[PDB]
Amino acid sequence: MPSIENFLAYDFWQYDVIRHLFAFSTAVFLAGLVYFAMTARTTAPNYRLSANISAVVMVSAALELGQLWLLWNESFQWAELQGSFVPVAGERFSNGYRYMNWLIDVPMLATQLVVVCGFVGTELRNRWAKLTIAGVLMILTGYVGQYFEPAVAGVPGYEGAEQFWIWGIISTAFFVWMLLILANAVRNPQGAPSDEVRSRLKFCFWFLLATWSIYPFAYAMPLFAPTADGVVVRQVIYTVADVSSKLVFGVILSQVALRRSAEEGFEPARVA
Ligand SMILES: CCCCCCCCCCCCCCCCCCCC
Ligand SMILES: CCCCCCCCCCCCCCCCCCCC
Repeated sequence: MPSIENFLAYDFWQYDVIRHLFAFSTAVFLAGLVYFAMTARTTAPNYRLSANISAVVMVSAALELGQLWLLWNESFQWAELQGSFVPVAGERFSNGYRYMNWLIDVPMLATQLVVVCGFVGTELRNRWAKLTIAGVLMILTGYVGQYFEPAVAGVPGYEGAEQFWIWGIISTAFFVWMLLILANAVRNPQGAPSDEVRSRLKFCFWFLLATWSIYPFAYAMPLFAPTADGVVVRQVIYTVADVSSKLVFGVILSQVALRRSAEEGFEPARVA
């Protein structure tokens, strides 16, 4: 299961930029941990779970991008005569590795939105269950599709390009199911939210839809049969997706949770 990244040589700048993307992302998610810990204390008990879920996603994402940093360093070797980083035999890098921790990220990011919508008990657990089923199936089917991206990129000797489309389209169907669950949640918030909260919950849904939509775009980059430069672009695309979907979304959602907390008379949330 080699990703397109494995079949290319990288000049120092290309290799070093991608290395810094993984490292910077890891650092930013760890820093996010501090923000969510602090915000949790100023959030009403009934919405505090959302800040706690953001912390879980920060740790998941730090290990995700940390593994990519390690695999990137291990999978390529400096060739002095070429003045490039070249693929090491037996050591394979794949974006595919990031799919494992999506099994945490995807259901949790979706569920925390449902929490701030004000769903509790069975109503929350029914939605969490459906988002987890849809999310796991989305990721597992997507994983099968990306397995064949070399054939899609026209890497000599590689077949099964049709699998990329078959499983890609299956995954997209599961994505749409998650979006419809979440659309229903933000349209039907619990309690008596202000018009401002109603509007901000809808903003959070569309922000999730926008940032999540970057992942199928990154999945599709092998269609563009990229050079080392195209791979730099792809890993920048993933970095924008990761930081925006996990940390920026988390911060925006935490601020809606603070507003709901304040509206419901939680003093520490009003003071903040
Ligand atoms: C106002 C509240 C007090 C401030 C709390 C800020 C503390 C920082 C956040 C706590 C997280 C620490 C847990 C460490 C585990 C990190 C996992 C490492 C993954 C590589
Ligand atoms: C190449 C490095 C990329 C770093 C990640 C870039 C992060 C992009 C942030 C996009 C979203 C910005 C905030 C959106 C506006 C939210 C304001 C509150 C609601 C109006």
